[PDB]
Amino acid sequence: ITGTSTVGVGRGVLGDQKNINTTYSTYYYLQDNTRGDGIFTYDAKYRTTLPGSLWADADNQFFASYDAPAVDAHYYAGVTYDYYKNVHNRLSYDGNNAAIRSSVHYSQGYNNAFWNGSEMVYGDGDGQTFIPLSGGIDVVAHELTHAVTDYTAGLIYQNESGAINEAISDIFGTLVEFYANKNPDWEIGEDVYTPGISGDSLRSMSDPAKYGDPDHYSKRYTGTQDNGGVHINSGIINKAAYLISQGGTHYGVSVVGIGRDKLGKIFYRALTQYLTPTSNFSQLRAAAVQSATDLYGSTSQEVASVKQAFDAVGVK
Amino acid sequence: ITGTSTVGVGRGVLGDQKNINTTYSTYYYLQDNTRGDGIFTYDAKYRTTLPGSLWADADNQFFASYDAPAVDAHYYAGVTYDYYKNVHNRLSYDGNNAAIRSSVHYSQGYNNAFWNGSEMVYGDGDGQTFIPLSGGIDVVAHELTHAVTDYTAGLIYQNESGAINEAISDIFGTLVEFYANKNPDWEIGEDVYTPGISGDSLRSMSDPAKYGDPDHYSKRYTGTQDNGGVHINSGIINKAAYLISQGGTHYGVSVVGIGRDKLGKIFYRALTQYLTPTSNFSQLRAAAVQSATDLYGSTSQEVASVKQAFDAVGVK
Ligand SMILES: [Ca+2]
Ligand SMILES: [Ca+2]
Ligand SMILES: [Ca+2]
Ligand SMILES: [Ca+2]
Ligand SMILES: [Ca+2]
Ligand SMILES: [Ca+2]
Ligand SMILES: [Ca+2]
Ligand SMILES: [Ca+2]
Ligand SMILES: [Zn+2]
Ligand SMILES: [Zn+2]
Repeated sequence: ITGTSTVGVGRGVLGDQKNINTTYSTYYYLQDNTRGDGIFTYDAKYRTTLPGSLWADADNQFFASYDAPAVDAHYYAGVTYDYYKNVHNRLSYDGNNAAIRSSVHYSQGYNNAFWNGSEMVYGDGDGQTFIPLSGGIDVVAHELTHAVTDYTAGLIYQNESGAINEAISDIFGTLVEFYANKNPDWEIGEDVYTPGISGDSLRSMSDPAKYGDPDHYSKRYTGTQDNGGVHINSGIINKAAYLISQGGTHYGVSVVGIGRDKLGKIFYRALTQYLTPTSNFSQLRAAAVQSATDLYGSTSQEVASVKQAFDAVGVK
Repeated sequence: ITGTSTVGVGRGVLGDQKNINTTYSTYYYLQDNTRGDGIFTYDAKYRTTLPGSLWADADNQFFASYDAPAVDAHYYAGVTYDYYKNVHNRLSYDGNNAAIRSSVHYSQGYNNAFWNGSEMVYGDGDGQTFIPLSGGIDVVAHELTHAVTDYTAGLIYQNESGAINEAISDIFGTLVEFYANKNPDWEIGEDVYTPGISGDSLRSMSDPAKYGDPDHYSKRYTGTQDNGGVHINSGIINKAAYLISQGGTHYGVSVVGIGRDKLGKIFYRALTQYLTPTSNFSQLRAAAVQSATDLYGSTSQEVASVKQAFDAVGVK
């Protein structure tokens, strides 16, 4: 819409109050004109037709419980855009300030959220397994990172390349959660998963086996479910990335951590310069080593820690 | 695009030559201005970003092997629009002549095709399990019927309502295949599935158990895979619809067939007037009986055959 840029206030899914960028033109819309070509949030009104209607509000205050998922989708797309711009100098997901669109209230009792190739879609959850999925900043950033991957490496969504695609989304989702300093951790989806159980999450990067996912290449899933294990086999790369960052000893192999910032620079470089649509785990290892070499020198500690981490999860 | 409407010629996936509606404006585009607000076909160029580029061609002749999937997506969306308009008086999927958009060459070796809530997406297959999926008119019509369902009943995509949603798509996909008189049958996907094996298909409506899907409510799948069995449990409704149309005796129960035309009028009415997002199989049976009653009278043979068919598959 064409209108005047302004700032409204609301409450997110977890009850926290935040300011959000809106646009006024008769109604106040969730349209943020301060980032790129804009961030737009739509109401899918419990249907599956997309994108739905651009979210319109009469008084620029979003404290209704129906508003909550929209406030967080809109705000956490802004935080994720800021992370990529400020940290990696990337303007939106295509590198050219493409508009970011999200729809909330998709379907009824839908326990998922996804990037569909053109926009973000968030279910409200069934209220038992999940609450509205845009309340999790790592979920929002995980999904928006699939848009980045689609425009750069183009990793296909199955077998080892799909597992890399999922891991890259977990890694950057977690780095955005640390960037916003929102009670950060190495788990995925813990703010919106099972409201009735404390302490769990959908997946763990620090210990993937907690939830039964593999933490070593010898335990990888080889069947056909889950598009050849894209959500399952991503545990192997998540654990490598946690070790590169944090260090540790894993199956016998000791890794010195180099921190989150360098982890993010190495993987971002590997993703935008060396990975291709059919890259497998062994070519991820080569790409990460080459990236760390480009950035820090072939005899750095950074290169040595990337090698040790992939050796620790059995990826040669 | 704005340009002059014209007609081009090409070859589809199976090698058949057909005329297609195009638009000229420097290049010839796959843009059909003769149906509703238009039918538009895009090239996703082996990526997953959608919709891709509107398909442009220099000389209005589409005989290259890269063109084939586009010719058939474009042409078979036109046939499906014509079926719904001519048979059911429905203008496009929203009933208001919404533009129909499709992208072909999505990803690499992708063995599927789907309606994503805003447009059709077709993989090229891996060449072993499938060939480009827009070569199957029942696949194209199956997916475009999810758009109709989304705008009318709004059946959620899981458990029994998702199974109904899938069956409704198989039924109408099959009726469009009979309307175009394209070697018609009651199987789904046989023109594009496994190029190396003759005679098989993805699913069968006349005998779902051929491929292991249930043909009776007592054999339904009750686990969590496939969103609670939406592609598996649709066999129960597919068999009922085949019996209503064709007649037969099934587990003890005899059904007099009333034909395809009445099958289509009954289910179309049930879908647009009585089903809701959470309808289950028993409420489908009530909706189909009420529809047949509205159309033919409570003491017709048509009402009696709908009851016998649902009784034959164990749905009360
Ligand atoms: Ca308000
Ligand atoms: Ca956290
Ligand atoms: Ca987290
Ligand atoms: Ca929990
Ligand atoms: Ca040509
Ligand atoms: Ca056929
Ligand atoms: Ca068929
Ligand atoms: Ca075959
Ligand atoms: Zn993902
Ligand atoms: Zn379907």
